Amino acid sequence: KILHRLLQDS
Amino acid sequence: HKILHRLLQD
Amino acid sequence: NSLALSLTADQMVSALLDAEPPILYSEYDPTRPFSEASMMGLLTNLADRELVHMINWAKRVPGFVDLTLHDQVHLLECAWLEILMIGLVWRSMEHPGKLLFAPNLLLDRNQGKCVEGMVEIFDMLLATSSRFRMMNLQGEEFVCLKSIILLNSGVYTFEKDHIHRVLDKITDTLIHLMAKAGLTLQQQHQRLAQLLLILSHIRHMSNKGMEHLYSMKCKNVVPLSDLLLEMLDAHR
Amino acid sequence: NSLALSLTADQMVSALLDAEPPILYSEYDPTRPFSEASMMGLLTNLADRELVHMINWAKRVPGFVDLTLHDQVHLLECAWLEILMIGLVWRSMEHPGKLLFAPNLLLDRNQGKCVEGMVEIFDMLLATSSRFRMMNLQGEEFVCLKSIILLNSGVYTFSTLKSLEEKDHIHRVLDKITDTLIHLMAKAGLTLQQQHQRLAQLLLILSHIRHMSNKGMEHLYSMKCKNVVPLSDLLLEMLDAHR
Repeated sequence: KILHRLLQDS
Repeated sequence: HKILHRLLQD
Repeated sequence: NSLALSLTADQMVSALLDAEPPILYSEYDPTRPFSEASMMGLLTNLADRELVHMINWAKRVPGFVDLTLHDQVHLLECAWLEILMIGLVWRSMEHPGKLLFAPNLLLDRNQGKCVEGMVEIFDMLLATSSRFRMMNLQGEEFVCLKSIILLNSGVYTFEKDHIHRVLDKITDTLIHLMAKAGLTLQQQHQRLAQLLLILSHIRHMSNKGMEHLYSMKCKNVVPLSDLLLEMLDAHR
Repeated sequence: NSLALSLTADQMVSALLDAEPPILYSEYDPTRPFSEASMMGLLTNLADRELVHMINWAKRVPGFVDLTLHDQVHLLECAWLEILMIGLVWRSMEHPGKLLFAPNLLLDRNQGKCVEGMVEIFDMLLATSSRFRMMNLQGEEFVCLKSIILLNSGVYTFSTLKSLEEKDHIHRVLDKITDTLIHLMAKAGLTLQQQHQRLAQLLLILSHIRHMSNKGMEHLYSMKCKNVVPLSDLLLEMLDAHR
């Protein structure tokens, strides 16, 4: 999921 | 004519 | 003007409790293995009869008769499934994991699979019932929440100043109930918030239920009553 | 141990106000009137760029980081359109009869007829904005409501004994925001009766915002099948979570 990736993104 | 009209007036 | 705003909080609670509709029974053939068409027939037949009692319950809600006929129609058309659902959820509190559609019609989530795409709404209803059970929702609070749905759900799709005044009156009634039950000030508005936030999910379940009921229309699994079709049609 | 449960009322408002996302511009060019496919292009493109800031806004909402990644995904998937809509309605308070999608995109309901079916949702958003105007909604109250939407819209859609303490942690943060809202209204000089009433009025509006999001989600899925306007990959994933 793009959302999961953006939420964990750093 | 709506049934809801009739039941609300009875 | 309206005689509802002149009532006291206990008089509001008593008027709402007395306006309660009865718990209706389902059609009594216990061929417990259900088909898709048979259970949909049972549920829509139950909803049709409950709708008739709901309309006469709405008349007895303080401040509802003061509205015009057009506004009474709009509020019930927008809220009827929400009102059916919160009643179902309230009936199912003492039956964890099951939904008490009627005293002789108590279904579990495994029985929700008999209909295409119904198990999703079943889990949401069960979760709402579990949430009321954990909050120890009282009947006096339940009747306040049900009337709130009636007056609130369609109010912003429009006179309107009077509905908001009755809504504040029910808010005063809810706080009055929590103050009697011994809750502190902080516990009062915290519980008031928790109750009202559940109404957002009840609206969600209704919107999903309205979609599912519309699928039954253009699949023609079972004929729907003209009244149920007119209530369903008002959501386009 | 959560720092969200340790925040004071003023520290809660301070954290939420500091976390506010920016107001983005659309690509609107008033030199040529747009079609249904291009007007929806501006709307969906704007929403897609807002989702990126909303995700980074959600992390800064107190208590949200304490949740599991799958729970954060679930809350955002369920609430994202509600959060866009209340933001739109908030920006539009000072523009009666119009919806301020972007500072360069201010639309009345007549121009909203360019998209088929978008008319009913347009009046509902306008009525919500007019309701916020009639109530004189405060920015401190607004950031509280938006955080409630994030935490509340998906809390009743979640098994184990460990799922309760996280579910209870969300209701604890929600209770904190309730305390914060009452704190604001008590400062404004409202009686206890007026505080409870205003609190109820604000929360009942969230019922209509959910309704608008449901209908908006179904309309967004309509044009997705119609292959009218290009929808971004993130927006499609957000749309598939509800279908």
